[PDB]
Amino acid sequence: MNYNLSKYPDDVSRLFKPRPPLSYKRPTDYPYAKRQTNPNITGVANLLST
Amino acid sequence: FQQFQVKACHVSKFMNELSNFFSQVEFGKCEANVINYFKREYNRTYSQI
Amino acid sequence: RYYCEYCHSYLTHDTLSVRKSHLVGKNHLRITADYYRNKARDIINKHNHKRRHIGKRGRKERENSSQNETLKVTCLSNKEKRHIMHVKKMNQKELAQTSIDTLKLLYDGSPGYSKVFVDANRFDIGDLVKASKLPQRANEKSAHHSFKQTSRSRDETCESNPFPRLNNPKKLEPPKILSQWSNTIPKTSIFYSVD
Amino acid sequence: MNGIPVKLLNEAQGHIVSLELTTGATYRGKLVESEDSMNVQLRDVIATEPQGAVTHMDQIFVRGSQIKFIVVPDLLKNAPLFKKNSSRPMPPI
Amino acid sequence: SKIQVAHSSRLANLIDYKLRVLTQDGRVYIGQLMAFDKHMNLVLNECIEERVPKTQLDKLRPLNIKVEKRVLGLTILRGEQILSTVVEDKPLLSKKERLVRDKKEKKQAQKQTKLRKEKEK
Amino acid sequence: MKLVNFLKKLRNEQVTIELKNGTTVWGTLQSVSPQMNAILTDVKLTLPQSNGIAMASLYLTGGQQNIASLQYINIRGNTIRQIILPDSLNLDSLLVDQKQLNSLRRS
Amino acid sequence: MSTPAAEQRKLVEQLMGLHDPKICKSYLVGECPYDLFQGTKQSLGKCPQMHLTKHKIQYEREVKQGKTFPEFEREYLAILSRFVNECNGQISVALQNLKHTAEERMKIQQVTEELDVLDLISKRKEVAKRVRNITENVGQSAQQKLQVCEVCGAYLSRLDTDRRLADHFLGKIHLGYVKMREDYDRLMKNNR
Amino acid sequence: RPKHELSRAELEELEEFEFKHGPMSLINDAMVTRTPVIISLRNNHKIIARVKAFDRHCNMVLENVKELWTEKKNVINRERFISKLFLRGDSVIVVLKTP
Amino acid sequence: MRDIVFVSPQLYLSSQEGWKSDSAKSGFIPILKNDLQRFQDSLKHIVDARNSSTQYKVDTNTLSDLPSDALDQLCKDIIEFRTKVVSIEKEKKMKSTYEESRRQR
Amino acid sequence: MDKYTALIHDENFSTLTLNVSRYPKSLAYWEKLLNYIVKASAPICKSTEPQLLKLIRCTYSSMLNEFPYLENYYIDFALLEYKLGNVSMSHKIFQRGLQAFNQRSLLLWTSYLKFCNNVISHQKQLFKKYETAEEY
Amino acid sequence: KAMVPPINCIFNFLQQQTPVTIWLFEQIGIRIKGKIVGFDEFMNVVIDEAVEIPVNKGTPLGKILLKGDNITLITSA
Amino acid sequence: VSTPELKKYMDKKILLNINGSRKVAGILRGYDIFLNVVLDDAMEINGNNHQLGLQTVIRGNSIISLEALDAI
Amino acid sequence: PVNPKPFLKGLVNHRVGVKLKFNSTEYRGTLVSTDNYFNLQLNEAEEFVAGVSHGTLGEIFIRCNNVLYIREL
RNA sequence: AUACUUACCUUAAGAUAUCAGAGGAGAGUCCUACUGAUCAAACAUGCGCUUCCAAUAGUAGAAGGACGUUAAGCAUUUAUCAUUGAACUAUAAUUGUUCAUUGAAGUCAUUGAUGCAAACUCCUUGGUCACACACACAUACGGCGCGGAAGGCGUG
RNA sequence: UGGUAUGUUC
Repeated sequence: MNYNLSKYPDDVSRLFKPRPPLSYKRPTDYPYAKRQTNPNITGVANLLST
Repeated sequence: FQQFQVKACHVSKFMNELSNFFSQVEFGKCEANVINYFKREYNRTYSQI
Repeated sequence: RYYCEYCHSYLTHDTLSVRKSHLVGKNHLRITADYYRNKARDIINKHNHKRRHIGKRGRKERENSSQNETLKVTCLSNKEKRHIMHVKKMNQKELAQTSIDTLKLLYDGSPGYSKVFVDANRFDIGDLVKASKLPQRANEKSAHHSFKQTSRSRDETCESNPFPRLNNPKKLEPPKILSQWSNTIPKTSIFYSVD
Repeated sequence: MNGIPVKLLNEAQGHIVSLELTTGATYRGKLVESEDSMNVQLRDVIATEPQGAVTHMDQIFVRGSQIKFIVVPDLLKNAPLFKKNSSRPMPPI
Repeated sequence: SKIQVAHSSRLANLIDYKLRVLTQDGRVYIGQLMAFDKHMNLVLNECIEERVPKTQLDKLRPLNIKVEKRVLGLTILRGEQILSTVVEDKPLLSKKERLVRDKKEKKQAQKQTKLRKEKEK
Repeated sequence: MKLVNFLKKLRNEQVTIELKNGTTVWGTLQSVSPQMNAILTDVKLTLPQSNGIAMASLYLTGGQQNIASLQYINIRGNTIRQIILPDSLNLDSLLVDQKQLNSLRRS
Repeated sequence: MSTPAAEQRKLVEQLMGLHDPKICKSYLVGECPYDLFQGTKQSLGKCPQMHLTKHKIQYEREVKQGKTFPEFEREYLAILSRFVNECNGQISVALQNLKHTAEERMKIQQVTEELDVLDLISKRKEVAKRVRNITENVGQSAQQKLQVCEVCGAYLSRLDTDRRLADHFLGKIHLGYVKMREDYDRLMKNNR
Repeated sequence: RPKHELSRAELEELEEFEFKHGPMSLINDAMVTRTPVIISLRNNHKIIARVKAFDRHCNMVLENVKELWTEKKNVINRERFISKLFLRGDSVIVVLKTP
Repeated sequence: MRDIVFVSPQLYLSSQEGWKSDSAKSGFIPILKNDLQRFQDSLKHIVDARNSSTQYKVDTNTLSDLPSDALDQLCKDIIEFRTKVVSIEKEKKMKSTYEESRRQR
Repeated sequence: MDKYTALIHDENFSTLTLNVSRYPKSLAYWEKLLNYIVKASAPICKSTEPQLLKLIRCTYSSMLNEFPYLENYYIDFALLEYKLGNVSMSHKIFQRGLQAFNQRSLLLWTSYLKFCNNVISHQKQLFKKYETAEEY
Repeated sequence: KAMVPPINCIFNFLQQQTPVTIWLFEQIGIRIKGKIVGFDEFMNVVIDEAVEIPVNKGTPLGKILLKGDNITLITSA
Repeated sequence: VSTPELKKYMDKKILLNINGSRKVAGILRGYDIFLNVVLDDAMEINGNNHQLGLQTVIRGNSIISLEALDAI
Repeated sequence: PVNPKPFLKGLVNHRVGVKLKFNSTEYRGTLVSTDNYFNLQLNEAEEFVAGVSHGTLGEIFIRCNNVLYIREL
C-alpha cells in the first residue's frame, strides 16, 4: 500500500489508491467438498413393470 | 485486567463504598479459563522482576 | 489482430509475447498515465450540480425575509478569479501529493532503521522492490545521475554509529504554518536563539 | 474474438484486485499478469478461507473457471473500452 | 417495482441499467452493467452483493428479512456461476439525453478522426 | 440440427420453465439466444414443495409480495432444465426445420 | 487452434527399423537447425523431414544404456558444418560491408583533406592537428557506431550499456546458434 | 480422423450417417415407430413419453409425458402428466426403449 | 528441537534451579549442546568472585531470466573482450599505417 | 545436508552464539547474530526448514524478552510472521509489542494499523481499534 | 533439469509400467490401483489389473477404460 | 489456445489445493495449456502426512490455485 | 501400445459393465455401437444398485455424461 | 523528426432475414432497381390507452440507504487436543473433575456472533408546474391543460 | 508483402 512494484509514477499511484478490503461474512452454500448431485437414484426397471 | 484501589476506611465506609462501586459498574462476557491466563501472566511478570 | 485503445496502434495476429512487450514500452506508459490522469481530473473537475426546484414560497416567509436585512454580494474580475482558482488548484494538488514524513527522518539513527524504514530490506514488500528495478536499458539513464546511491544494507548493526550526537545529525524541521495566516505569528520569541 | 471483459481484466495488470473463488475463499492482492483464459496470477496475496480464517500467500496463481468474480479499482470506471462510437484510425493492409 | 422494463429488449439495449443479477448460490449482485460478451461476463459499476444468512432462512420459509450487503464497487463477474438477471432500477439520464450524448460522442469521434487525418498530413 | 432454432420460432408463446434449481417460471417468451439464453416477460415464478438456496434465489429477486411476480427475467442456458410449451400450439408446423430442408435439398 | 482439445489431439497424433529417411536425424540427435529458426527473421522455411517425440524418446533410451548410432551423428555434423559455413560466409559479408562503409570514397577524401592539412611549436601544432583528425575520425565512425558480433555475426554497439546487450543475447537466433556452435565444437573435439 | 480437417459444410452428412448407424439407433427407432421410452434424469424425474425430434445435444421433444419422482422423508411417489416437453440433454442420465 | 539447549546467565550466575532447558521457554538464549561446557568454562571468574571481465554486475540483469543467466554473462564477457580486441587492433593499426605514411611523407 | 545442518556445524555460528550468551546485554552481538541467521537463509519463504524457523522464532523471542524497548524489531518479527503465512501469531507479536510499552508507543500503533488496514476483514472492529489508538 | 510436459509424463509413465494409484472424485468415488496400458487426448485412461479401495478389502476389476471427467490424480505406488 | 505463464515456477516448490482440502506440495516439472501439473516428490498435507510416489501428474480440472512455497 | 478407440471398437459384442458416477447405478450388457463422443449403446442390460440387482432392462442408451468407466469381463 | 541495429510475431473459415411463383445462365447451383407474404432495424406519427412526476392556505413528506447514533440496547450461545505425575468417574487415543512439564498447527474478534424492537439525525431523486380553495358519483366517478419519464398497440 | 517495442547520430 506504501511501496509498489508498479511502473507508474507516484502521481498515478495516488489516483490508484484501491478500495478498502472486503468485509468477510460466513458463507451460505455448501462447500465444494459437499457440492454434488443426488445419490441413490433407483433403477428404471420398476417403471417398466408397473 | 484493571487494578482498583481502596484506602484508609472504616467498616461502614468500606461497605458503603464497595456497594456504591458495584451498583454503578456493569460487567459482562468474561472468558472461560481467564483465571489460568491471569496466573501465567502474573507468574511471568513477577518472575521477570 | 489486436488494437491498443490507448496508444491507437494496431498489431499483427494476437501474440502474447508481443502484447506483453507492448504494455512495457515507454510510449504506452506515457499515453496510459496521461489518459488516466486526465480522466481522473475530468471526473473530479466535473461540477455536476443539482437541478434546482423553486416553489411558490409562503406569505409570512416573504414578510419575514424581505424585512430582516439585505446582504452584500462580493465578486471579482476575470483575471483575479482565474489566478485565485489556479492557486487553489495547485494547493489542492500539492495537498493530494504530500504526506507526513516525520517518522522516517525522526528514527533515522534507530538500530532497526535498516530493517523497516529502508524500504528495500522489508520482508513482505521488499521482493517487489527487488523485482522491478526498471533495469535502465538506456545508457543515458544510467550515465545521467552521478550521485551516490547510499543503499543501507540490512546487516548494519548497533556497533556502527555508537554515539548519534558526535556523528553530525540534522536539526528537525519547524512546524510549517499557513502562508495566508502567517501575519498573526508571535513576533517576539520566549528565549534568545542564536543563528 | 476475445471480447471486452477479458480486455478489461488484462487492462488492470499491476493493481490491487480482490478475487472470490467458487469455494468461498476470497483472495486480495496485486495482479501479476492476466491472460485471455482468465488464469490469473497474484502477488502479496491475503486469503480468506470459507471456514473463516485469514492467511497470507506470497505468489498465487488461480485458474479462471474457479473464480466467482474479481474487483478492479474504480478509476477503470472510465475506460475507452466502454466507448460505443470510437472510430478506428486506418487499420493496416 | 413499477419500472416497466422494455418488452422487446436484449443485452445491447439493457446497457447502463441497474441490474439485479441472481447467481447459483443466490448471491444477488446489484449494479449497472457496462459490457458483456458471448459468455455473458458482466462488469458491474457501484455493485453491492446481498445474501441471506442461515438463521434468516428459517424465517424466510413459509415480515422483515435482514439481508447481508457487502459493497464491491466496480467489479467484473463471470458468466459461469450466474443464474438469471433482471432490471431493478432505471438509470439517471433518459433516452433522449443518451441520444444527444451519443450524437455528441459521434461528432467528437469524427472530429478526432479529422485531427488524426490532419496530423497524418 | 440444433433445436434452439425451434425455440426461435416460439416468440410470444406463453410457456413454463422448470430450472435445475427447482423453480417453475410461468411467462411469455420474447427472444432466445442461439446459446439458449432466453428472455421472458409477464413472469411469475414459484419454488414448490426444502431447498434453502432456491428459496434465497426466489426471495432475493425483487417483487415477492411464495409466488414471485417479476416483469422481465433473462435465463442462462445451463440453468434451464426443461421447458413446457402450451398444448394448443401445433408441433407439426413449428418443427418443419427449413434449414434442414435446405440442407437436404443441397445434398 | 481455436479449441485446445484439437491442439491436444494434434499432440497425441504427432506423439504416437528406426534408420529411415523420414526421421530427421538432426532432430533425432537433438537441436535441429530447422527447429531453432522456426518463426524468426532468419527462417529457413520448413523442415522436409518429419519430427517425432516417440522416436526421440527411443533414441534417448538407447543412448542412455543401449548403444549409439554414428551415422546420424555424422549427418548432424555435416549439417552443422554446412550451416556454420553459411553463417561464416554471412559474417564475412558483414565484415566486408563494414570495411566498405569504413572506406567510402567521400570519407577517404575528407580524411585525406584533413591529413593534408595535418602537417616544439611545430610538434605541438602537429599534435593538435592529429587530435583534430582523430576527433573527425571519431565523429565519422560515430555516424553508425555499429560493431560486429563475434559469434552470431550480428551488429552491436560499444556505447550501448550491458542491459540492452543482455536483451540482445536472449533471443532465439543467438541461443540456437550458440547451441549449434557448442555442438560443432563438441563434435570437432570428439573427431579430432 | 481429426474433426477440423474432414471437410467444409459436409459434416452434417457425417452427422446423419452417425445418426443412422451409431449410438443414435434408439432415438431414431423411437421417433419413427412412436414407441414410448423411459428417460431417467439427474434428479429422479423418470419420464415415460414418445420422442418427437433428435438433436446433437440430445435435446429431445417429448409428447404425452408421464413423469414420476419419489420424495424420501416418508416415502411417497408424485407423478404429473405434461402434454408437451422440451428436455435438455444435460439432465438425461439414461434412455430405455421398450419392445 | 534436537542439537540445541536453552540457557540464560541470569539464572546460572545467580545459582538458581531451572537455569538450563531443552524446550522453548520465553527468556532463554539457545546455544549448541556440545558447547555448553564452553559456556560453563567462560563464566568461571564471575562464579569464583561470587563464591569468594566487467560483465554481470547483478544490478541490470535482475528482472531478466533466471534460467539462462550463466551463458548470458559469458556471452557478454566474450562481446566485451571482442570489443576490446577490435579497439586494440584498430589502435595498433592506426599507429602503424599512419606512421608509415608519415615516413613516406 | 540442508542449510540447518550446515548452520549447526559452521564455525562462526558457535562463536557468535557464545559471544551473545556470554554478554546478554550487548545489543550489537544480538544484531550480528540475528543478521548471520538471516544471512544463513538467503531465500526466506515457507518452503524452508521448520527446524530452523523455530530457532529464528526463539532467537527473536529471546531478543524481545531481553530488550523489550526495541520499537523496530517487533515490527520486523511481526512482518516476518506475516511473510511466513499466518497473521494470528503476528497479531500476538503486535499485542505483546504494544504491551511492552503499555499501549503508548506511536510507531507500533502506526505499523500495527498499517498492518490492520489489510488484514482485519471487518469494519466495526477496525473502528474500535482505531478509537482505542485514538484514546491511548 | 528440463521441462517434462504432462503428455510425455504419462507417456514415460506408460513405458515404465510402474504400479499405478489413480484417484477419482470425492467421497462417492473409489481409489483404483492398476497398470496403465492406453490413453488419448481427452485423458480417457485404460488400465489393467484393477483393485478398488474406498476412501479411509479390495476387489479385483479386470481391465477398465476409465473416462476423463472423473480422473483427479495419478501416482506411482 | 494460450500457454499459461508458469515459467517463473520452473524449479520452485509449489502447493496445489484440490477441491477444498487436498494440499499436494511438490516441485513443478512441467505443465500444459490445460493446467495439468507434473510434480516431483509430491506430499499430501492434512490439517497426518502422506507420501505420493516419486513423480505424479495432476488433472487441471480439480486444480483451483497453487501457492508458490519457494521464493522467486 | 494401445489406444482407447481400437480397444473400444474391439469391445463391441461382449458382456461389458458400466459404472456411473452415483455408486448406485451399474449397467451390465452387450455393447452395440459407440461414437467419437463415446456414447454407449447396450442390449439386455441389468441394473445394479450397490451390487444387488433389480431386473433386466433390454436395449438401453447410456450417455457419456454420467459414465465413470467401462469394464471388460 | 529523419537514417541504422536488435527482441517478438506475421493472419479458423463461410455468409449477411425467411417463404412461394415467373424469367435468364451448361436433376443440382447462381442472379433479377422481378413480383406477392412474414420478420427485423431506423425515422416520423396517432390511439378520450397503461404507470409515475414531493406542502408551501407549511416549517412537512414519498422512494432507496447510511459501509450513522442511542447501542457495551434486550434475550441466548461458544473461546484447543494428547503423554505423565498426586486422587479419580471409568467400554477410547484416562474422555469427566483441581494443578502442572512437554509436543503440531494455533483468525483477530467476547465492547465478538445470531435473533428481536423503537426513536433521532443525515445523504441521491423529482414539474417541488398553469387556473381554482371549488359539491361529483351505479354505465361509480365529465382521464376534454401544457409537458416530461417508462411501456403497450396501430399507420406511413 | 508487414506490424509492435527498444538503443545510438543529425
